[PDB]
Parts: sequence; structure tokens; C-alpha cells
Amino acid sequence: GIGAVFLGFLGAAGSTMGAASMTLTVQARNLLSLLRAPEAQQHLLKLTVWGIKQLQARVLAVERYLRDQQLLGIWGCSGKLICCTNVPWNSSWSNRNLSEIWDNMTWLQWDKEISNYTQIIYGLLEESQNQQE
Amino acid sequence: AVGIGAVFLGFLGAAGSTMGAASMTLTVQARNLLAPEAQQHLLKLTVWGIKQLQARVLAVERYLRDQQLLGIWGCSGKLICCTNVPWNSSWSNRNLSEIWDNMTWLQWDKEISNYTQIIYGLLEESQNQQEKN
Amino acid sequence: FLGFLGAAGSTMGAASMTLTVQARQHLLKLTVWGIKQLQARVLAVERYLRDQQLLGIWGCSGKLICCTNVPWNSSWSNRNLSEIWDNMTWLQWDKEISNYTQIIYGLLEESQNQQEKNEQD
Amino acid sequence: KKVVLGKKGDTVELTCTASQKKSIQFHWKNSNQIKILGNQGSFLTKGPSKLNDRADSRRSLWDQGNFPLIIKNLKIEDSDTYICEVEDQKEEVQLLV
Amino acid sequence: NLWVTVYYGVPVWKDAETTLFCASDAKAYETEKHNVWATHACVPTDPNPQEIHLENVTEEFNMWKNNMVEQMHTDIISLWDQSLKPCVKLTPLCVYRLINCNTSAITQACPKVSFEPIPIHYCAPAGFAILKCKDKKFNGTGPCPSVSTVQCTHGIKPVVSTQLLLNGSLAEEEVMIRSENITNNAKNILVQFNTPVQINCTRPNDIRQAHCNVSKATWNETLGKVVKQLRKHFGNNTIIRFANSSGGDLEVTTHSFNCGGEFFYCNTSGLFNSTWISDSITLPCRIKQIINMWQRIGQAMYAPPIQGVIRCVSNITGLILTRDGGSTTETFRPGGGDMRDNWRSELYKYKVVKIEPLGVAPTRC
Amino acid sequence: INCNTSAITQACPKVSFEPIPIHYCAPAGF
Ligand SMILES: *[C@@H]1O[C@H](CO)[C@@H](O[C@@H]2O[C@H](CO)[C@@H](O[C@@H]3O[C@H](CO)[C@@H](O)[C@H](O[C@H]4O[C@H](CO)[C@@H](O)[C@H](O)[C@@H]4O[C@H]4O[C@H](CO)[C@@H](O)[C@H](O)[C@@H]4O)[C@@H]3O)[C@H](O)[C@H]2NC(C)=O)[C@H](O)[C@H]1NC(C)=O
Ligand SMILES: *[C@@H]1O[C@H](CO)[C@@H](O[C@@H]2O[C@H](CO)[C@@H](O)[C@H](O)[C@H]2NC(C)=O)[C@H](O)[C@H]1NC(C)=O
Ligand SMILES: *[C@@H]1O[C@H](CO)[C@@H](O[C@@H]2O[C@H](CO)[C@@H](O)[C@H](O)[C@H]2NC(C)=O)[C@H](O)[C@H]1NC(C)=O
Ligand SMILES: *[C@@H]1O[C@H](CO)[C@@H](O)[C@H](O)[C@H]1NC(C)=O
Ligand SMILES: *[C@@H]1O[C@H](CO)[C@@H](O)[C@H](O)[C@H]1NC(C)=O
Ligand SMILES: *[C@@H]1O[C@H](CO)[C@@H](O)[C@H](O)[C@H]1NC(C)=O
Ligand SMILES: *[C@@H]1O[C@H](CO)[C@@H](O)[C@H](O)[C@H]1NC(C)=O
Ligand SMILES: *[C@@H]1O[C@H](CO)[C@@H](O)[C@H](O)[C@H]1NC(C)=O
Ligand SMILES: *[C@@H]1O[C@H](CO)[C@@H](O)[C@H](O)[C@H]1NC(C)=O
Ligand SMILES: *[C@@H]1O[C@H](CO)[C@@H](O)[C@H](O)[C@H]1NC(C)=O
Ligand SMILES: *[C@@H]1O[C@H](CO)[C@@H](O)[C@H](O)[C@H]1NC(C)=O
Repeated sequence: GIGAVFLGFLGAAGSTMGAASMTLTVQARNLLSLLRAPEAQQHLLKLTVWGIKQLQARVLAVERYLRDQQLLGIWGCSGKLICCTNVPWNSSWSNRNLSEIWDNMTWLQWDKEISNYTQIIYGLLEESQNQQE
Repeated sequence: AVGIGAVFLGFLGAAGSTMGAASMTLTVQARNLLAPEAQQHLLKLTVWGIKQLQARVLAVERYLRDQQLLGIWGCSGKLICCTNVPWNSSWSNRNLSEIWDNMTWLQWDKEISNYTQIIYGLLEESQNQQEKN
Repeated sequence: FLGFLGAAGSTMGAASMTLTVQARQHLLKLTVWGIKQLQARVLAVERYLRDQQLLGIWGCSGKLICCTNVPWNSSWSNRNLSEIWDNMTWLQWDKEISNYTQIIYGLLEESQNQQEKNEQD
Repeated sequence: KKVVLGKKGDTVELTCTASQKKSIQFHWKNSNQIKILGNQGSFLTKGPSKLNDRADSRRSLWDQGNFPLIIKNLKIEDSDTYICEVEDQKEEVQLLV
Repeated sequence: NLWVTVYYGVPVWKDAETTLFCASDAKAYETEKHNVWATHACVPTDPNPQEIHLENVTEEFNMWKNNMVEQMHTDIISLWDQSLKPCVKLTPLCVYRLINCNTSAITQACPKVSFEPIPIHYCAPAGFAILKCKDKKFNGTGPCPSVSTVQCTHGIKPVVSTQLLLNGSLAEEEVMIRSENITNNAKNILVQFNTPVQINCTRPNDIRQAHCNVSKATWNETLGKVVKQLRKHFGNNTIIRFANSSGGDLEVTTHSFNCGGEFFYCNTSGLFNSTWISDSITLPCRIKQIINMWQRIGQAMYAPPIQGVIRCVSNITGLILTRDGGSTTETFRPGGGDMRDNWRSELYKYKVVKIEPLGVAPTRC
Repeated sequence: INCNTSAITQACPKVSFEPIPIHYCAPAGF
């Protein structure tokens, strides 16, 4: 079930980050989206390893989703898609014009941009959500 | 089934009461609740075990699909939650004392269901524009 | 989705810090004992969702460490708060607070509940 | 208001027809509203009319929607009007010999 | 924080058409051919059915447009097709005036197997609920005054019989005359009982010649109970007289049940014959091997009957009549055969709804 | 003296009887 929406995020790649955040609002509603045969005693323990193997996926798709929103809920917001917080943006994190970011870059570019700094922001998002509490 | 299937049915208690009376029960019910044959011992462990775990993960992903929808609107975990969308007065045009004192939720929801798609679009947009600016 | 989250928690300052760091035929043998390891996980999901509604009523949903506006009473095991984090295990708390955890959970109800009406006015 | 003519004795095939192909329940009544012939699930049934021994139907056609009525030994007294009631389409066919 | 709120947990329900699941109390070692089917197609019933009573609620039930009747009728066709495999199955194909209708003859391996029905429940899935009309005077349609919610209904025994609804469940006030519309002469008047009129069906030691004994005392007062509350529908002056069946197919002109795998055909002619002004009867039952299938349109041909005694004591807890529109006296010549009426007469007090626990309402925040 | 020794009879064949080791496990959540 949930593993369907884990891949539907990728429908907005290649577009620009101002447009992909707007598509995410439509995608927000789009992320709101049987073996009953005569089974012999040889089919009984074989169609049940086909049952557990699919049900080890449906719980992994749930347990990955709760391991996401446990990490978001550390950074103030739980369940918010678009969430902005009370940390000021440091200038040394690949300084660029704000029109030179939301208008002429795709989201995959930011993986290449700030991945040297992505761990540092995560500790700041913990601390400022801990300093404010 | 034996998990969060009783919670979706326990919501349906105190239908026919007044809307103030259901609201008093909202936060308090979600505080209080959430053969000597070897052949039968096999099916009770193996295929009747899977089929009750296909219904406990169905009730999980029915629940997380509800608390995700409250996450777009901004609440995400508060049972009682009010927003910044102003109530249009062309929505049943009824008196606020006439609604909360003598009206049941079933009687109330039959009045409003003409346009509950239109309310659901505003609460997404207002939580898109309160995190934009 | 944790039911254990153990990581051998002994010393409390190491327990608090690592908590933010860590949790941030022959087919009959393996099908009976595979369902047992799915009843472990699926319960440990429904134990989380039951718990995060209880912290949500107190106002502390999602945040692992949360601080709140209820101070100690006098009969809530008054020891010094500097040695309490020095040499004590987390196991020694539930020994040390016995019947106070039920009224702490009641006071943390009304601390949010009066606050929901306070900001309403 | 259909028209069907017989001579005597012969088999007439009056016909009502639905659009479903799934063997839905019908009946057949006359001008005094007495049952001529009826379907009950997957079995046939008659009614206590004066065509109770003579009326018939084709069982294999019910699965394609077609619900006929086949009458043997046409006398003069069955010259009446007949009504097929599939779910609403109370079609009337009249008969003469 | 101005004027539009949301609540999560509101008591709202909208009617739905989901797919319920079986949930019967199977035994999984037997080879009684229901416990075979209820093993691989059901779940064990819950020990504690949570039943919430609803208070001051007036739902508008219906049973002549119920959907869970259809989901029972598909599971029971799926039961009989895996349990009673015929030796010869003559079902037509039919692939204008006369379309090509070839009558195929599937044959298969057909042993004799034990066959007595067990109570099947019908549990709804997560996010739905089943409403239940706890009023003991329910007409069948219309606003039920007292509703209760429940995961599944009571253990329903999927018997199959015409003219008589045996082993079923029984009313509580006097006798109900549930139908759809009594002016039509085309809707089967169901009738429940409040007393199980027992019937004793035996084959003793001709191997296809049986008899079924039913008491004249209990049947005269139970026909006495029905005949009072029919003149409350057709006027107190109608001298209503019961009668024989009118004719037609053999499975509906005779009380066609089965017992132990063998398909009895009784003869309820001395059972409905009494005019009504304002000891034990016996019934000449046969055993057929060439029956009409009730599942689809076909004919089956089974093995010869088993050797031994076949005693089949059961409770007549229901009738199915059919009125006769006269010129006057209203004669009730019975019928049946549409097998959905054996499951309309036990799933009448049920309705499956969809819980929509999200709601909006205005106030001042 | 309100007690009475009820004798209960049944079939009683001859059996083999050696015990095997049995491991006690805990359910999910323990
Ligand atoms: C209404 O409900 C009642 C209650 O369930 C139903 O009545 C039951 O009917 C069944 C059979 O239809 C009956 O079951 C038999 O009980 C006997 C008493 O112990 C059993 O001996 C018998 O087992 C034999 O018969 C089966 C029939 O084929 C065999 O398959 C089985 O293997 C056994 O066969 C041995 O005996 C036969 C001779 O009988 C011999 O030929 C074989 O070779 C073999 O030696 C059944 O289990 C219940 O006892 C009935 N219950 C009561 C209370 O009487 C009734 O059918 C329901 N009515 C409707 C319409 O559904
Ligand atoms: C019950 O069914 C019948 C037919 O559908 C209805 O009763 C007859 O209706 C016709 C018109 O359709 C009238 O000409 C007859 O006079 C009616 N019969 C009698 C005896 O008066 C009736 O309306 C239906 N009832 C419901 C509730 O639908
Ligand atoms: C079922 O039994 C009835 C009698 O109880 C049979 O009906 C007729 O009964 C009269 C006496 O009232 C006999 O003289 C007739 O021979 C019977 N038959 C006919 C055709 O009139 C009835 O026939 C029996 N059922 C079947 C299918 O034969
Ligand atoms: C039923 O109606 C009465 C009268 O309106 C009302 O007072 C009562 O509260 C209702 N029942 C319940 C259980 O609320
Ligand atoms: C509300 O919806 C119903 C159908 O559900 C429709 O018949 C009715 O006209 C609608 N009313 C308004 C005011 O839109
Ligand atoms: C166990 O105790 C030793 C000694 O104090 C300590 O160094 C070690 O970290 C402890 N183990 C854990 C898991 O904290
Ligand atoms: C059945 O009774 C109800 C009242 O409960 C009534 O509204 C309805 O018209 C009746 N229907 C029939 C077919 O008798
Ligand atoms: C049945 O009872 C009625 C009155 O209760 C009586 O007139 C009739 O003769 C009885 N019939 C039999 C067969 O007992
Ligand atoms: C028939 O009699 C009953 C009482 O036995 C009475 O209540 C009813 O009104 C009568 N029916 C009429 C007069 O149509
Ligand atoms: C019904 O009874 C009548 C009168 O006894 C008889 O003539 C007729 O053949 C019977 N029919 C059936 C189907 O039992
Ligand atoms: C008939 O009904 C009684 C209760 O009225 C029940 O105890 C008995 O078992 C039933 N007989 C059957 C199921 O054969």
C-alpha cells in the first residue's frame, strides 16, 4: 500500500524547484492513494511463504514511513509537507541568489550542491528545536 | 482486527448525541483505548495467522491515511483542531446556537455534504500559504 | 517504529544522548517462525501509534525529548538533580517512582488542557 | 401493446426481454392479474391459472435475458392480454386464435 | 484560528458496498465438507464481539436492496461447487430466433462426502461497521428505531431449501409477514416463526422412499398464528384458505432440502390444506439423483444413495408463501426457490456502512 | 462428610513414555 506513494514522489523530478513544490501539493492528494484457491497440503506451506514475503514488504513500507516522520518530528514539524523552521540560513552553504535557485535549478542539482553540508544542517535543526524547548 | 480496528468502530459510539457531547468524548476515548489435534494447531499458526495479520496492517494503513490527510491541513495528531480559513456564510446559513445545541452529526453532515470538497481545498491551500510566506 | 530501542541503556546521560542518535518439511520451521516475527513488528507499530496519541494529548507528539510545564511535588522522590543523571540507570526510576506516574500523567493532561483554553482567550 | 395471432393447438412464443444477460427474475400475468408462469431463482414455477398445465418456457434462454412464454393447445378462452414484469417494463402482449 | 475547525473521531456514517469476509468457526481437521471450505476461506471468529448500542438513532434500513445478501450468495455457490461435485453436470453454454445453445456435460470424480452446514458469520473490514436493527417488530423496510453496531452478524447456517426455511433463526414477538409490497402477487411473502416446528425426516431399512413426520398439534397452532395477522393486511372478512402448490419445477413444488449429501424431495400437500373461517402427519418424500442445480441453470446427476439410516431432524423456522389475487378469499399457495430469500430472511436486520471519522464545523477559535 | 470418591473408568492401553526437551518462549511484546 504505502510503497506506492514512496515512488510517486519522483514524478516531479526534472522540473524546477518552484514548480515541483507546487506539484507536491497536488501530489499530496495523490499520495492519499488475494489467494482464495483450493490449496493442497503441498500448496499450503508454499502459498504461505508467498504470504509472509509480501507481508514483510507491507510492514517495511509502514516502518520506513514512521522512521521518516520520527526524524521530521525531531525538527519541529510532524506531518507537515512544506515546513519552514526558525534556523537562519548560513551564507557559507553554497551562496546563491534566491531567483538563481527556485527558477533555474532542478531538485537533483541540490543533491550535488549541499551534500557536503547536509549533515551540518541536520544537527542545527535538532539543536534549535532543542534550544527552543 | 485486534489492533486499530476497534478504534475506528469506537468512534461511532454516541452518534445521535449533540455535537457538544461527541466533542467531550473525543479526547477521552483515545486515552482509554487503542483442541488436541495437530492439524488444527498447524492452520491456527500458519494461514489463520497470516489472514489476521493482513487485517491488522490494513487497519494501520487505514489510520495513517487519515493522519496524513490531517497533515496537509496542518493539524496531524490533534483531535480537535481549528484553522485560519474563514467560515463562508453561504454554508447552510444556520445559527451557531441552532447547530451546536440541537443537531446530531449525522443530521449535520447531511446538511454540509454538498460542498465538503470545496472546504477540503481551502484548508490545503491555507496551509500552503501559511508556510509559503 | 520501535518496541525495543534498547542499545543496552545503562548510564542516563549516555542513555539520553544515544536515544537521539540511535532511534532518530523445512518450510514449517520458517513459516511458523516468520509469522511470529511479523507479529513482533506489527504490534510494535501499533504500540507506537497508541503511544504517539498519548503524547499528542499531552502536547508532546513526535518530539522524543520534550519539556513541559509541570514541576515536581514534594512527595515525588526529592533527590538532587545533579547526581540523578550521574549514577543511576533508567531502570532505577520506575523502582524510584512507583505510584506517582499515574498522577503525573493526569497533571500533564490538564497542563495542556488548560493551555488549549488559555491561548483560546 | 403487441399483437400475436394463433390458429389452434400451435406453440406461440410471446417474448419479453431485458438488457442484462444475467438471469434476472421475471413473471407473467394476465388481465385479471393471476400468475401464468414465473421464475424463482434458477427454477421455473407456474401459477394457479387456467394455463397451468399448458404453459411453458425455454430454460436455456434465461441466461441471455430472453424470457419467453410458450403455450401449447391453444383454445379460444386464452384470447386475452398477458403482462411480463421483468423489473419495471410491464409490457403487454395480447393474443387471439 | 478564526472560523473553520476539523475534528477526528466524529460519529458519521455513509452507506457502502464493500467486500466482507467470512469468519466462521471451522475445525480444520474434519472432512465434513463445510469445515473443509471454512478452513481455507475464513478466519476464526473473535472471542469478544464488541457491540456498541446506539442511542436515539433512527437509521433507515432495507433488506430488499441489501448488498451483503449478494456476498453471501456468491460464497455459498463457491461452497457447493467445491463440496458436492456431481458425477455429471449438464450446464448449457448458449454462445435472432435461436442462438446456438450447446449443453455441455462436465464429468468428474465424485465421491460421497458428509455435508451438514455450520454457522458462518460475516465480518466487515477495517474502516467499516455493520448496523443492526435491534427492534423486535421490524417490517423489513423503513426507519428502524433502535440500531446497534457490530463487526459481524450472528452465526448464519447456509441451508438450502424451498417451501420451508429450515434450521434458521426465529422471531420474538409473534410471526412476521415481511415482504416487499403486498399488492403485487409477485413478491415472495417471507414469514418467520417464533416456534420451531420440528420435522423428523428419515430413510429407514425401496432405497429412494422416505417420509417426514410433523405434528398435527404444533402445525395447527402455528398455521393458527399466521392466519390471525393476515386479515390485518387483507381485511377481517376474507376467509383465507391455504392450498397446494400450483405446479412447475419439481424442486419448488416440493420441499427440496438435502441431508447428509442426499437430495430429498418431500410432499407438503397435507401441510398447507386448511380453510380458516373468521397425530403426526406424514409426508411422502423421495430421494432424487437427477436434480436441478440452484446455483446456475443446469442439471446434475449424482451417485446412488448411501446405505444406512438417514435421520434428519430439523426446525422449520420459516415459510415462504405467495398470495393469489382473486376476483373474495386469498389463497396462499407456497413457493420459493430463489435462494436469496433464505439469506434475506436471516440478513434482514443488517446494513454495512462506511465510517467517515473526519468532520468540519465552525466555531470561534 | 460431604465428600464422595467418584470413580471414572476409561480405556487404558500401554504407551511409550520418554520426555523430550521443551523450550518456553515469550509472545510478541515481551
Ligand atoms: C438441520 O440441522 C440439523 C443439525 O445439524 C441437521 O441434522 C443433521 O444431519 C446430519 C446428516 O445430514 C447428521 O449427521 C449424521 O449423524 C450420525 C449420528 O452420529 C452419523 O453417524 C452420520 O455419519 C454417517 O453419515 C454420513 C452421511 O454420508 C457419512 O458420510 C459418515 O461418514 C457416516 O457414515 C457412516 O454411516 C452411514 C450410515 O448412516 C454409512 O452408510 C457409512 O458407510 C458410514 O458407515 C452423520 O454424521 C446429524 O446427526 C443431524 N443432526 C441431528 C441433530 O440429528 C439437518 O440436516 C439440518 N437440515 C437441513 C435441511 O440442513
Ligand atoms: C406495489 O406494487 C403495485 C404495482 O407495482 C402497486 O399497486 C398497484 O399500482 C398500480 C399502478 O402502478 C395501480 O393501478 C393499482 O391499482 C395498484 N394496486 C392496487 C391494489 O391498488 C403499488 O403502488 C406498489 N406499492 C409500492 C409501495 O410501491
Ligand atoms: C402429494 O400428496 C398429495 C396427497 O396428500 C397428492 O395429491 C393427490 O391427492 C389425492 C387425494 O387427496 C389423490 O387421490 C391423488 O392421487 C393425488 N395426486 C393427484 C395428481 O391428484 C400428490 O400427488 C402428492 N405429490 C406428488 C408429487 O405426487
Ligand atoms: C433522545 O432525545 C431526547 C429528546 O430530544 C434527548 O433529550 C436525549 O438526550 C436523546 N438521547 C440521548 C442518549 O442523547
Ligand atoms: C446537495 O446534493 C444533493 C445530492 O446529493 C442535491 O440533490 C442537492 O440539490 C444539493 N443541494 C445544494 C444546495 O447544492
Ligand atoms: C557499561 O559500563 C562501563 C563502565 O562504566 C561503560 O564504560 C560502558 O559504556 C557501559 N556500557 C554502555 C552500553 O553504556
Ligand atoms: C413497513 O412498516 C414501516 C414502518 O416501520 C412503513 O414505513 C412501511 O411502509 C411498511 N412497508 C410495508 C411493505 O409494509
Ligand atoms: C386447528 O385449530 C382450530 C382452532 O384453533 C380448529 O378449528 C381446527 O379444527 C384445528 N384443526 C386440527 C386439525 O386440529
Ligand atoms: C380488523 O379487526 C381489527 C381488530 O380485530 C381492527 O383493529 C381492524 O381495524 C379491523 N380492520 C378493518 C376494520 O379494516
Ligand atoms: C395439489 O393438490 C391437488 C388437490 O388435492 C391435486 O389435484 C394436485 O395434483 C396437487 N399438486 C401438487 C403439485 O401437489
Ligand atoms: C431447534 O431450536 C431449538 C431452540 O428453539 C434448538 O435448541 C435446537 O437445537 C434446534 N434444532 C436443530 C438445530 O436441529
